[PDB]
Amino acid sequence: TTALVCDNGSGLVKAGFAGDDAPRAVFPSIVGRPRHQGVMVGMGQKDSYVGDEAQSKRGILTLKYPIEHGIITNWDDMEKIWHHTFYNELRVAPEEHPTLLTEAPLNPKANREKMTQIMFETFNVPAMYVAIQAVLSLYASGRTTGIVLDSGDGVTHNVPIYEGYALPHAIMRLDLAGRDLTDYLMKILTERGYSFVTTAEREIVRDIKEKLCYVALDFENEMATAASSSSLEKSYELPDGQVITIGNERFRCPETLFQPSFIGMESAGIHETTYNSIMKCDIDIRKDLYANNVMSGGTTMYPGIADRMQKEITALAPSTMKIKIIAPPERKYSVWIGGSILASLSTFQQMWITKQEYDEAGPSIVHRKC
Amino acid sequence: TTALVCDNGSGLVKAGFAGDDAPRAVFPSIVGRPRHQGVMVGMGQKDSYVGDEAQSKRGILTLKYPIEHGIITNWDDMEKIWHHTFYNELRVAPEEHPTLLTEAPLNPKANREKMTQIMFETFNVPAMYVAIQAVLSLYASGRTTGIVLDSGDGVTHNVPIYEGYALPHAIMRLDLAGRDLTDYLMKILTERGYSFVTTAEREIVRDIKEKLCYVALDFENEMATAASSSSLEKSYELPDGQVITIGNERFRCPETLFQPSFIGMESAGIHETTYNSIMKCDIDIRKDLYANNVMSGGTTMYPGIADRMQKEITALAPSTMKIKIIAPPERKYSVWIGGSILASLSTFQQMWITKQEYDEAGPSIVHRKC
Amino acid sequence: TTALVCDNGSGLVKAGFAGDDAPRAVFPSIVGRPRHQGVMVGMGQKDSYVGDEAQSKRGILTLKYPIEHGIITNWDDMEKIWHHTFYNELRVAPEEHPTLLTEAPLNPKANREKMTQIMFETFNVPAMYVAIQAVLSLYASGRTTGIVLDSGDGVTHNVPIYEGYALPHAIMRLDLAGRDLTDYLMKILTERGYSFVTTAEREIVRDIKEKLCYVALDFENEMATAASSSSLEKSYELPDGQVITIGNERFRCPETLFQPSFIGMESAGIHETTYNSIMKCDIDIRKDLYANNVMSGGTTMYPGIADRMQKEITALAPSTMKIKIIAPPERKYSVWIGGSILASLSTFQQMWITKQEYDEAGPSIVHRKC
Amino acid sequence: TTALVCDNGSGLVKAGFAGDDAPRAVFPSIVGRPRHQGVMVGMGQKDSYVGDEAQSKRGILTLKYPIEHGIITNWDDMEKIWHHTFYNELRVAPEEHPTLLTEAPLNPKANREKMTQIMFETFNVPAMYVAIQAVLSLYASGRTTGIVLDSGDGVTHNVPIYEGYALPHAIMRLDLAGRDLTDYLMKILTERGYSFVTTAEREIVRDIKEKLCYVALDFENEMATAASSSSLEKSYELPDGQVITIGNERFRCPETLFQPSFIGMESAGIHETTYNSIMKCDIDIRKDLYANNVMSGGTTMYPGIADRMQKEITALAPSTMKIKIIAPPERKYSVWIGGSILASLSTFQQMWITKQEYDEAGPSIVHRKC
Amino acid sequence: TTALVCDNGSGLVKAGFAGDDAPRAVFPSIVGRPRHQGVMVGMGQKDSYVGDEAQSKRGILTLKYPIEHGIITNWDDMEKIWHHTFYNELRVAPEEHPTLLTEAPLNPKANREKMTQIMFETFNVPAMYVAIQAVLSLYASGRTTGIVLDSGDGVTHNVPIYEGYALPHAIMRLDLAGRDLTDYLMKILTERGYSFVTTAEREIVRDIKEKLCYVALDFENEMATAASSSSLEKSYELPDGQVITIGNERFRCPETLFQPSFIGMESAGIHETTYNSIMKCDIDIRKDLYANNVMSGGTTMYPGIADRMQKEITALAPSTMKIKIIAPPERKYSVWIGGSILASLSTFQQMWITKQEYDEAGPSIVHRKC
Amino acid sequence: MGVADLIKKFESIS
Amino acid sequence: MGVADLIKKFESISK
Amino acid sequence: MGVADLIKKFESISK
Ligand SMILES: Nc1ncnc2c1ncn2[C@@H]1O[C@H](COP(=O)(O)OP(=O)(O)O)[C@@H](O)[C@H]1O
Ligand SMILES: Nc1ncnc2c1ncn2[C@@H]1O[C@H](COP(=O)(O)OP(=O)(O)O)[C@@H](O)[C@H]1O
Ligand SMILES: Nc1ncnc2c1ncn2[C@@H]1O[C@H](COP(=O)(O)OP(=O)(O)O)[C@@H](O)[C@H]1O
Ligand SMILES: Nc1ncnc2c1ncn2[C@@H]1O[C@H](COP(=O)(O)OP(=O)(O)O)[C@@H](O)[C@H]1O
Ligand SMILES: Nc1ncnc2c1ncn2[C@@H]1O[C@H](COP(=O)(O)OP(=O)(O)O)[C@@H](O)[C@H]1O
Ligand SMILES: [Mg+2]
Ligand SMILES: [Mg+2]
Ligand SMILES: [Mg+2]
Ligand SMILES: [Mg+2]
Ligand SMILES: [Mg+2]
Repeated sequence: TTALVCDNGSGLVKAGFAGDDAPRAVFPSIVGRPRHQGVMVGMGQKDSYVGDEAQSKRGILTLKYPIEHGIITNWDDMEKIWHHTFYNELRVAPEEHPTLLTEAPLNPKANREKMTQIMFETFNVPAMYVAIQAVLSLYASGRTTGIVLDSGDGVTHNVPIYEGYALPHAIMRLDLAGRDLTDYLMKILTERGYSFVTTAEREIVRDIKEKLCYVALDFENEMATAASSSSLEKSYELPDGQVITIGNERFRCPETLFQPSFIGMESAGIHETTYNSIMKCDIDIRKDLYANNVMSGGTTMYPGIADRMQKEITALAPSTMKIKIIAPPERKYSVWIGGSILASLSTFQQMWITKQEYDEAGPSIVHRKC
Repeated sequence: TTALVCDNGSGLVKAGFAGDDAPRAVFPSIVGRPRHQGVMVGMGQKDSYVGDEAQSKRGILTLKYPIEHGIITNWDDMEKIWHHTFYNELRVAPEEHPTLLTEAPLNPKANREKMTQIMFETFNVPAMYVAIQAVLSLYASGRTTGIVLDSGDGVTHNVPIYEGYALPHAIMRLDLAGRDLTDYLMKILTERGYSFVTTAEREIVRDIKEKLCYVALDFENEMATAASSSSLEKSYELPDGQVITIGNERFRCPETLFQPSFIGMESAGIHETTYNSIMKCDIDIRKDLYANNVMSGGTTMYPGIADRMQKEITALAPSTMKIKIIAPPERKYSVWIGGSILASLSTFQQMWITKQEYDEAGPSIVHRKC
Repeated sequence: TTALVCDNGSGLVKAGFAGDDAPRAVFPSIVGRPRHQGVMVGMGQKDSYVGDEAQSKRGILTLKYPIEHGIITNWDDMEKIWHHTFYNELRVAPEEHPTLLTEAPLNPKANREKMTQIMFETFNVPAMYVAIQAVLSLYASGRTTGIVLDSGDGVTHNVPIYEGYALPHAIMRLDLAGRDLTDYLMKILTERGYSFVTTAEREIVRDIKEKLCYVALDFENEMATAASSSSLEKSYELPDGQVITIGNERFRCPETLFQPSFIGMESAGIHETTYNSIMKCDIDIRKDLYANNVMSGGTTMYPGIADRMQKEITALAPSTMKIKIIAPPERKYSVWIGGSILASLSTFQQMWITKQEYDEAGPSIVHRKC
Repeated sequence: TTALVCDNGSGLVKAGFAGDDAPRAVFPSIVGRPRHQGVMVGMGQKDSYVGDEAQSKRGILTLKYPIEHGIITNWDDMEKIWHHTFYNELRVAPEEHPTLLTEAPLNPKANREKMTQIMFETFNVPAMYVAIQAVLSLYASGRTTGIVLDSGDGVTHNVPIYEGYALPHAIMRLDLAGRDLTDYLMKILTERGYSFVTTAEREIVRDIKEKLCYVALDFENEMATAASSSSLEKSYELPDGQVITIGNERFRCPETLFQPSFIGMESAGIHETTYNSIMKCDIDIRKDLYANNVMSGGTTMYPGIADRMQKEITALAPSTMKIKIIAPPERKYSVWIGGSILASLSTFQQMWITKQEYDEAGPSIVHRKC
Repeated sequence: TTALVCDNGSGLVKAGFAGDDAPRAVFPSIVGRPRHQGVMVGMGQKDSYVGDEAQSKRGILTLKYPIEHGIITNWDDMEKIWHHTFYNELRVAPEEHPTLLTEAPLNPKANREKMTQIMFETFNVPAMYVAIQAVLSLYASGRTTGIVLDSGDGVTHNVPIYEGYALPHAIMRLDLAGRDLTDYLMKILTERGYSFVTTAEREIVRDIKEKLCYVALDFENEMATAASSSSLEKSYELPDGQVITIGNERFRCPETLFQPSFIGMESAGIHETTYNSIMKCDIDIRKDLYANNVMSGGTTMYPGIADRMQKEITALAPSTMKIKIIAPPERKYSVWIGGSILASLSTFQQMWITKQEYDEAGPSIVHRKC
Repeated sequence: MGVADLIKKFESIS
Repeated sequence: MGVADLIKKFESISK
Repeated sequence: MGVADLIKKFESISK
């Protein structure tokens, strides 16, 4: 029997077998509910469609994400996802294999315990473990020294790790990741004369964001350029057949990451926290810590962002110090790539939490195993 | 076979083979204790590092010196240092060579005992000896007449020696040595705005004092010079990147050695004890004893210190008598240069404490043979 | 005319006339800057609010403290605060009253100068003065022998005083205070499932730590109690209307004072310094010094702190010696209480720095009147 | 108008009215000098205290003994002491009283002269007289045939006296009194682990060596006795709280008197001079003088010396003469008890130096009244 | 094979070949043994230096003469002396030469006997002979009628001799020579402020006296002169660097020989013995003997006595008989000059004591032959 | 517990 | 790359 | 400077 790992981010929950170098299944973690009056005995009318299957049929149902900002709001719906995960995408037996889960740092303690209790009293898996997403991401790059920066489906956390030891007093969370950009991108497009309200539009906007948005290497120039006559415009065609052109408001979307004031949040952009994080650490560390900025997650897949970070950090760091940004193009699963490693590794095999300990300690055991 | 000399100073331990002219290994005698809770299961983090290696990674450690003011407080880690200076630094078993140790004058009796006992029974060394950290230094300059002043990072002690005979009723002492300067230079730095609190930082200051300070040939005169703007500003570079500019407080740290009125202590500085020690000797000695002030120890490497001393003695000693401060250039290792001779010396080979004579007397025997 | 005393600390600037026993004004030293776009031309949304009235309208501005850890960071905003004091809370001509200021020990001298300078060449006060933000506190309790511990929101510094004479070589100082505790009580709050990120929210947390926290007379014992079922839960109500229940983490916030490891800082708790400061003094001092620990500062208002501090000392002070914490009920204003008594004195009014003296020797004068 | 006797002993002064059989006030002759900066305006601090009051504030002061080895080397200070004796210790204007002073034999002439010249001019006393600090000791015990042996914090000397006739060619002297015993003890006290450097502590060792030392009835046996553990280990409680255990070194320090080889001094100990001094007298006296030794002074209050002499001399003198060591249990004031009885004597009111006589002769007149 | 003449004067032993007219080697007959511990392994410190070598390293040893008042107290050291002058300072085996020794008159027979025995049974010389320290001095001055007076460090004895005929019933003696003058001077010297105790200093005085003292010509007139300051105050410089000013006490240290009442001796000054010892002779001689007073020895080299004798004597003897003092300016060796003469006189060549004779009579034979 | 005007000049310096 | 490769990169440095 | 004659074999001072 092998180990399982499902890095269930708030968006496309990835999952696969340990030791593999690529996740098995990937699918939007959504739960669909039919709303309109359905009168036809012929259709195989179910009551709740999940996964991309539900995604394949938007306009008839509704969409409800079960995960909002790194926490699990509603449980029973989420429960379907894991259940649909094992028996359709994998067809494997949960109790037949130990599993590994992921989560963002500084999460509400109430989330952890329920995530374990359910993982045992409804699947009876041998041993389950919960890792801190950032830590695994480092395992992917094979390093042992860097400051992770993960962001996707809405969470954003920098986690410095010097060598083996992680510095818990310097990890910053942020509710300013991909989800809100999408929501913002829905607002700004209203200016041009388009309308998107129902959840079925959100999927469209999401896909539009994924391919026509890029991070400006400098902002005002792009504004000044695209405002005057230029070719920034790009034509996109909706799945109905209509066509739209987002001339200027294609780099104003990701720019929010570097100017939260676009939504009003008082916090500062990632190009300001990542620095404002490092300075929380000691002095003998910042040398190489300045030189390992492994990114990860979906939101770090924008074209221009691989450099705007490098230019920014330079602006607010001691000039004579060197900066190197690590950006593996296969980052879209880094959070899960490491997951295999942190479970296939030999010495780790003892870190688990077998059912036995859970029986004699209840859900409260995980507080000393993270 | 041959013999081993390991001057067990309070700062940088020094060890080497008897008979050579330079010690093999030198490294800050510190013991590391990782404190930040570490989460990286793959990496083989050692329990407690010790040595220059533990000096390299100052980030995640708690540098706890095991030698305070020439005495030993924490035995275990101290033992670990010996266990590290023998195997990893020299790759020579201890029981294959008789060994020599060093130790300051006027130290608690219990220190000598619990040094030999550990030296013999735990390492099964053939024979061991412990001499004064002053008499050794005299053999460096070869002279058999002078007054040492060896004071390296923890103690300060003049020991007059006229003609191969000591004068135990004149040995002074002082807890105003190198280490305490680092503490003072740290406080006086707050004046400018910088601030170092964690011992990892306290280590850095030593990497400034020892390469940016100089003894004012005339304090009150020079201090008024740099009051108005001049070229006394230097600019050191931290291992982070932000530079500091110690304008005046670079010749106000070492001045302490000649004015303990800064740290509040009462006994006057060495520019007075040295004269105030000599006078305790007889009259007919002071003629040539005034002429050989062999210095030693790390704290005698300051540029100016070899001159303000001479300019002070004649300022309160009888004028018609001549003073000659013999300051060798590589005094930083003088203590070890001595032992490296006294052990290889022929006649002395009779004075060792053999395991034979110890095993019937116990560690209580060191008191007579030293 | 009378003399003015304003002990502008890090949180609530206190100011009042001499001779009185309660300051006239007390208000959080914050500088409001509106951020959101405001669209109403009639209403006068001014340029920058300041003071409690600025504190009243949180959700619209950027609460940016001008003072961080004793030192002054930004001047103009600070300059507004003084200017808001003299004309709105007191409405008194600054140039027609001698004034006295306070400031913690061991601060960058550049701060002092640019303080007294602005005090003259922008207000033309007859004569100003600074003083040790701890000595005044001793004047309050009337004693002339003791060790202060004033630790209000910016610093934590012990300044032993035996008989009218200070001991500048044994005056510790710790950069850890409520302003930093608030952040910790903000992080640990996320454990439950709440969230506060914007500064406006941050000010709320400070309002919770005040009226809900208490110091465990024993940590491990008490923490084990509230771990199981117990009534340590409380219920505060945010100005929105909802309610939170900080069950266990109501005594984990102030505990940081006695275990800075909770936020990583290498230095030890105040129960260590207060002891590890005394020992730096002479031997004939420690007897009565062990008996007068005058406290001060807001961060010493926690209920169960007046006993944890006593018990801890007795745990490492010699048994046959007696300790006695002196904690007056109106410690929250102890500093300003003292400073009033200072200028009230007759023997003291000679110590001021007359305007012509400054005009004679510039601002560098104050470096000889501390 | 009664006479006044104030022995100016080299340690603690002793003063009191003539005739009465007990000194009025005793207090260690020291001079206070504040060394730490003073910041407390309203404090009633003086510039220099003197007397047992200045003994109580050992912490902040600095004790400069004005007398050294029976000579005066700090006049201005000494001047205060007499002044502090007459006014603020007895409240008697000296004009209304003729005074009597004491001083050790073989004292530097330049001292005795200046003593009078001050005692007359700056005090306007009717008559002054200086005696020998040993002859007075005889007239205390009434017996007019003995060999005094003064000691105690300064000089140590014997003055044979057969029948009111001195023997100036047999007076000895020695700089080996309690001052160095208080000093030598603080040297070997380091051997155990303790340490004392600041002169504030040097007045504590005296408080140990007063009530914890005893002179061995036989040296070598006692060493091997207390070498193996026994009931010699005592304890003492510092005025701070930490206690020490001087096991062996409580009968080694007080035994320097009988073996000055411990502090290098060459002249043999008092157990030899007192015999060697006698042999310098005529033959027809010894056969009687041996029977009358009269110890006196602060040094001879040990449970030892008061006896071991009677054992030691017998090993030198011929075994037929009779040895008797008179040793009254109030000798600690004997030097002043006698000086009292001499001024109240009737046949003595002529030998005084009338203020008249000093006029037409100057201070040089003292050299004919000794 | 020439003869050997080594006068064992109680101070500087003078030794040299017979027949010549100058002593080969002179050196203070001292024996020193180290008193301080020795920490120098390689440095080959001998056990007991002897001779001016032992005089050179004056500050570590303890000079200890073997001769007092013309007698021998310790022998082993004395054995070293002769052993040193034969082998080291002259490099001449003894048995190759007859030998001649000197000795003051009236010395305990036990001293003289042992001298021969050691001179025979340890050196195996051909013939030894002891003379009288006066008749040798006479032969030096060539006269055969005079009254010698030798005094150096010990004896002081007149020996009237008319014509080769001694007068055993007039040989006076006095233990009042340079030794006590050197000793007394270091007693009076205290009165000025200086002090010298250890036998190391006791050589310094012997130097200062040697070249800074002179016998007065009219005592009181000198006293009243040097009292009111004049050019009497000289200044010598110790071998350390300071300087002392013996103003008046430079003509008292020599003024003892004419007034033993300064050290309370029974006898009278030599200005009276030389008159008395003449009167004890017959009456048909004095009328001549008054004209031949050969002087000799060390203590006859003051710029005084050489002419004060010619004054004092005439104040006793009848006027018409005329005084004549002989004082050749090389007398400081005359005792040995004569000793050289008596060795060469062919007449004397049989008065020896042959090694043969000593065998059949033992040491007792030396009495009849001398 | 304390007062507004604890003894002024308290140490009574002259 | 390839996780099957990086295991040894940590397995080896694990000791 | 670590030499034999009298620095490593302190000068032959037996006599
Ligand atoms: N081509 C793309 N360009 C930019 N952003 C993208 C692209 N594809 C996906 N994203 C964003 O990345 C997110 C997917 O991240 P994901 O890997 O699910 O995060 P996690 O690892 O936390 O599950 C989506 O929310 C989407 O907004
Ligand atoms: N290059 C340098 N310049 C000035 N000071 C130095 C230098 N190197 C070392 N020191 C001082 O000398 C000390 C080293 O002392 P050390 O010689 O190791 O004493 P010991 O020989 O007794 O161990 C350090 O604490 C440092 O303060
Ligand atoms: N009731 C309370 N309980 C606990 N802490 C309090 C309370 N009231 C105020 N404080 C603390 O006091 C601090 C204010 O200190 P302050 O008096 O301004 O010191 P300073 O004047 O030296 O800046 C705030 O940070 C707050 O945390
Ligand atoms: N109770 C005691 N026990 C032992 N020694 C004492 C005691 N009291 C005083 N002394 C010694 O006696 C000394 C005081 O002698 P002191 O009377 O001053 O001699 P003098 O009168 O000649 O100056 C002190 O230095 C101390 O060492
Ligand atoms: N420069 C000098 N002037 C006068 N006396 C001296 C001088 N130098 C030495 N002496 C005295 O001479 C003495 C030596 O006399 P010495 O020849 O030894 O007599 P003797 O040989 O008969 O024993 C010494 O004690 C010393 O005091
Ligand atoms: Mg995501
Ligand atoms: Mg050392
Ligand atoms: Mg405050
Ligand atoms: Mg005395
Ligand atoms: Mg002679």
